[PDB]
Amino acid sequence: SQFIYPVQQQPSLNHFTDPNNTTVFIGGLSSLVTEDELRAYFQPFGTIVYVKIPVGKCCGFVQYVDRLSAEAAIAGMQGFPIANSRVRLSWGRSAKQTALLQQAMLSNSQQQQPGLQQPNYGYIPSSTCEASSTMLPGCQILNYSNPGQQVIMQAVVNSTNAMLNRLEQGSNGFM
Amino acid sequence: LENWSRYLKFVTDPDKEFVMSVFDRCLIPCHENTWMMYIKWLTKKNDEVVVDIYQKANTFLFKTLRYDFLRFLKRKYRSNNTLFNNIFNETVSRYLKIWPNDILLMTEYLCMLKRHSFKSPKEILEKQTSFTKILETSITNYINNQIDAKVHLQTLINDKNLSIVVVELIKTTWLVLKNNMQTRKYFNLYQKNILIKNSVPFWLTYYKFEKSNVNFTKLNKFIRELGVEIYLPTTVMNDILTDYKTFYLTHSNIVTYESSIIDSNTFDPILYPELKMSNPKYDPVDWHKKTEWKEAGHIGITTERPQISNSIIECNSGTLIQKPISLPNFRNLEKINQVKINDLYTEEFLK
Amino acid sequence: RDIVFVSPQLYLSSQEGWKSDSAKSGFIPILKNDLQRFQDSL
Amino acid sequence: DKYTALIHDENFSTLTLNVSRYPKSLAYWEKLLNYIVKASAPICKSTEPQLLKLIRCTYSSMLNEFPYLENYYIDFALLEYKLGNVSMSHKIFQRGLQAFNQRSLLLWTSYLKFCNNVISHQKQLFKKYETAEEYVGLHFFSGEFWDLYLEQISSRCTSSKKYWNVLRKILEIPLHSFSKFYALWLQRIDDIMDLKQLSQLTSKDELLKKLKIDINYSGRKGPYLQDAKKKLKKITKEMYMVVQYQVLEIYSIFESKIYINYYTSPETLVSSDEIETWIKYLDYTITLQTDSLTHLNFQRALLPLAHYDLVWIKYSKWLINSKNDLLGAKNVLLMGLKFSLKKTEIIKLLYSVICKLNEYVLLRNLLEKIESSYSDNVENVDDFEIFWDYLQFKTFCQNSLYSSRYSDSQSNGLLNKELFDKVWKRLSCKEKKSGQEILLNNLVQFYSKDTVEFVEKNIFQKIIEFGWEYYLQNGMFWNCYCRLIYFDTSRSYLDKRQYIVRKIWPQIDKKFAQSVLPSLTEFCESYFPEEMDTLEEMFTE
Amino acid sequence: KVFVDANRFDIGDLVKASKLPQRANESRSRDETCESNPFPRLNNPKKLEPPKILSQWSNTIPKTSIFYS
Amino acid sequence: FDIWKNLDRIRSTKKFIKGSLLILPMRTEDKQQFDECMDELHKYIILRCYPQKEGMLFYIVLKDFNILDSCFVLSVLLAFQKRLWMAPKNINLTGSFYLPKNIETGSSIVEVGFNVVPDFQQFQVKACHVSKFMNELSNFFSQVEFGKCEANVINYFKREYNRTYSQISLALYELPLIGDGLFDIKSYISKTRPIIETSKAQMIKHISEMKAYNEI
Repeated sequence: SQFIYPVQQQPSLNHFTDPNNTTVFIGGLSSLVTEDELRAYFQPFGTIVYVKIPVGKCCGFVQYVDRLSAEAAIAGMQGFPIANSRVRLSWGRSAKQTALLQQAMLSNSQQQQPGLQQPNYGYIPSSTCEASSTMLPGCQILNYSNPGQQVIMQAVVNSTNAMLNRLEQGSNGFM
Repeated sequence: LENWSRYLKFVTDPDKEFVMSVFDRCLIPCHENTWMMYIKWLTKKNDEVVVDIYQKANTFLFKTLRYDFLRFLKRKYRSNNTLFNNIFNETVSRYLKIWPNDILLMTEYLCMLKRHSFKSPKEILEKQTSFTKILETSITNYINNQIDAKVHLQTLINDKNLSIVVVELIKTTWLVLKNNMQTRKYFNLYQKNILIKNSVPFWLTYYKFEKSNVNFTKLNKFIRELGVEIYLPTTVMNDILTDYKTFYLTHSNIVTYESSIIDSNTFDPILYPELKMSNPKYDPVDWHKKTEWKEAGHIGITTERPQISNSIIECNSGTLIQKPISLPNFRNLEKINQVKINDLYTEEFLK
Repeated sequence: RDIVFVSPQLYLSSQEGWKSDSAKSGFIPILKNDLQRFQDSL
Repeated sequence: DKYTALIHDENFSTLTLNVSRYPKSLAYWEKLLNYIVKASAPICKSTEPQLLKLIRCTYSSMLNEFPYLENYYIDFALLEYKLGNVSMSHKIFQRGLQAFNQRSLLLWTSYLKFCNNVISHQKQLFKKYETAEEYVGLHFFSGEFWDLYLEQISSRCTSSKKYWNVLRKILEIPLHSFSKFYALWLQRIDDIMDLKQLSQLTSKDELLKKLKIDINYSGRKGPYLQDAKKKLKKITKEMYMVVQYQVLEIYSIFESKIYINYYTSPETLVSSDEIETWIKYLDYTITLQTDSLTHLNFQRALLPLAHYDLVWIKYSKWLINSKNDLLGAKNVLLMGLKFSLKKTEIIKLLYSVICKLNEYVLLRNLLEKIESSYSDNVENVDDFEIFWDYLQFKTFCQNSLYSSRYSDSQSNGLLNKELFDKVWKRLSCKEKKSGQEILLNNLVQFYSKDTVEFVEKNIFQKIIEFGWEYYLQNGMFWNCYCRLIYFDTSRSYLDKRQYIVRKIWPQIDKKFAQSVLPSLTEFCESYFPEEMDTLEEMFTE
Repeated sequence: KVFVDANRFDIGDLVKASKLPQRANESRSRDETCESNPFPRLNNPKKLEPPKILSQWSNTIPKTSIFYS
Repeated sequence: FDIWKNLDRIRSTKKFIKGSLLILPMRTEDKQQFDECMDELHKYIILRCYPQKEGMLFYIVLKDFNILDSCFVLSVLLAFQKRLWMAPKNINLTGSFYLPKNIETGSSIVEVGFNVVPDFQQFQVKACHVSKFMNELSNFFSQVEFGKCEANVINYFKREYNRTYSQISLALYELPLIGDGLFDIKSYISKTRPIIETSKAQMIKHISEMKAYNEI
């Protein structure tokens, strides 16, 4: 007939396509910065899986748990000079895949990470957690938590307690 | 490792020095948790040999065990001075290379320093003024790069470290004497340099200090240039803003709010920390060439979205019946399936 | 007509006029019985 | 008699009690519905007027209880229509549209398909479509609305000129079923043959200057018209390219991951990947700046998202930031206080927005409404953030009213003797109520002279003489106590030292090494070392 | 009740009466409530259908979509 | 600093409207002082004040005015509303005013996108000072033109406004009972409970797959 459903092609799987990569990459990172203060930069935009820093260069990985957290991060921190001059943000491919990439550079020759499954109904994105059920829509009953990391349920009391202790110790180090 | 765990648990069941020798043999096959548990068993036995074992472990190692060794060694501290020189050399070995820049443990050093070095009221006066001398000469020293035979003054430096030293300098100047001026001279001296401006605890003691000087106008000049000139962590930024909102409401009224409302264009000090909780790159105040429109929504890629100039979508039907319609002008038209990326990751990191 | 119109938000907020026979805006219908429900909330 | 027969049936009474106990349980109210109408007759004017008033008031309580129900707007308006009373049915759909702030397409298409059959007066009837068109025309799945409008404007007008306007208006808009309208308009280009109605296609002058066709032409006009038609098909190619790229983008990024559009029943939950799509789609439309589309998409996402307080806060922070009305954000923010089950964040943001608005009498009235809402006793609520934000802005408005009680100290901050009893009753709980410490950090930050003496004497000395166990034995109380003292403008360093040892002594002296030693030690280590020596010498004994 | 075509009350009695005589040999109605389908994304619905396109201009689409399924 | 002087100033600067109308809601918690001043205004100088009953909702409607007579009044009232708070030439006016949307019109006062109120296109005023606000107001009311709607429309507005804010009072009174009594919790948990259990299982299986994909 006149009307056909569209047929479009598949792009290469690199680290921009196929939205599931939630490993934000920072470049132009200074030597001052390392493994704790990047996590202190990129925590409020969402729950962090990890932050990892090859010492031998000016790079850095964080991994959020959602794409929205990553996208808000990339919108938030491009050209945001941390501790010294500018940073430059794009999606890392991150970990062991990168080792496979360097090996494939050696052999002169890609895996989507698992984003999620289906629904959950239990999780609400960019929900930060700090360190009696009544499940409700507003209660946002599930939340990741990483200091092993687990899936815990619940308040913002705890985040306020944590920020008051963090500011009391914010004068001195312990950071 | 499971066999060594069974031997260690069997040793936990039960002379003692032989079991510790076997634990050291298993540690030679190994690792950090074994040394920590060995130190725990040595503390159960009950000191100097445990200090020797801890120094051997720090030679053997990795942050947690040695940092806990410093913290635990400062718990047995009031016994003598030999342990002070011991921790001192352990520390300097850790500042030097093994943990190079590392905010956490320098203030642990200076708290260890002031205890031994300084311990009547006019004597406590001249005592603590000399303690301000010993830090401010050090800061002028690093600005002049002329480090003397003073192993404190050698440690103080290490690139993210000057931060804590000027923090505790301004801290002991203001808190002790009610100096209140030479503090402000130090704030103005230290606002200008670069290594000290993007530091967390400097601006955080600036924050607590300006709270003590309850004047809000300096606080609002502080908040307004926070995200765009002061360049801080955003956990720390969010925390300063929410605490500023709380502090504002617990210490203000209407008439200084409305006065502190800047006229027509800018922020307002209740709404502005609340709008700007996140989004540090924010400014209160040409279309469709900016980077946010090219990268819109699909945020992966700078693409060139074809759009129609003289598109009438916002207009009604009636105002569209008024004049007969002019033809569509086409913008970019040709960068269909044309897809451009910074590729910043592959280029910088992999190459 | 032996039915009275009743809101629980106004009752549990203890605002006056939580029952009215004359269908103001958003009151739920309840019969003249009224007391089993009055007991149900507490 | 069937009215009273409905009354005396016990099924209606039991189910009525079930429902009136529970408003926002939809599934109870659905059985209430189904019982009333299905237990009633085939509904005509012959039915008893008491029963008809019952169905009208039943749906009126329904519709004003769950205002985002499209289908029950249609069900009340059509069931009310079948009786007659057309004017009331107009009032009903207009009440529905006013509840959807005149958006969301389903009420529009059904009101309008209804309105074809009712309203007769052409200028006005097309004016009603026009008011509909500027609100919900740009909507992405709005194809049925336009198809309705195009078939209609084909039916009533005689000149095709009004129809060509709308065809040229369609194809600019990124519809989902754009392609039906391009097929209609390509067919329409193919039919035109007299070559003088390219004037009524588009403006004569811009047809000359941009596209090079004369309408006045003294030639054979066969190949000239065929070249004209084939030349116009290139312009419609490029328009179809632009809008096809836009719609294939909208589809492949966003609508392929949106499954639920329709607001079921605030019990029901929405998937995380679904939210993940919605917030990006909200973000996406912000960049387009076509304001009708983004009003529509915020209101449109607000259907199945209705009350999660993600989308409402997203709206308000959108309007304050980009569009800068700054009062519309207050308005929508009220309208989502009107339902969003976690009201905490929206009440705090609502406070802040209205403090920017300088409607302070609104603020004070809202805060006394939160008094009367908890019916007194705001300290006894379990979640602490409502009492928190409540307490802050209540202090702000309060000490902006009554102040200058403390001389040379002023601030009047959080220290009304009434407000003192409020914060004391929050504080005198002893671990039954959570977040007790957090008040003290804002008390301890007060400062200088009269009032560290007051707040020390008033709060802290009363704490020391009584000593609630859980409230004495945390480290943070001792911490904050020495903190409030150690930061004053009214004294030297040495009385601070004498009084910090005087404060560390009297109430600990006892076990507490798991508890006040770690926090108090980090205070002591923080601000000196010398009494940390003597501190450890005390706790060691 | 509303889109299932003769439960609408307005056109509703038509489609029962407009039903033809069924002399030769060989509905989701009002009973449906909220608690019939509690959670629609448990039991998988089909996705939103991909929009239709003129085959005359089917060759001029964006080749190679971003973000493969 | 003077209201009448600025009123004369744009009596000189700018050289009625057929069916003119302005509705303006006020909120002054001190009812008596507001009476003491609004009665003073009416004794100084069409502007009907309609009550509804702290929280004194006093409507000020303007009908058939010559422009200046609006330019006088609104200013005073907005300058009245801040005057309670600051110190009973300095700090400006902010607030609102409403017009009936039956208008063709052809920076410091703006058409509010999203009114709550049916059919009254809320016009908010920004934080411009007295003289500038007066000039912008007079310029804008030189720009507007109404069609008649009369219908005792404030009776309609006083219905609708109180309806909206009584409904906001309803949600505020829902604040204690969120969930626990306003909808059935046990019949709710009975369907939401295994689903959230499955979701917690989905997420922990997911985090384990992330640990596998992340490590090695």
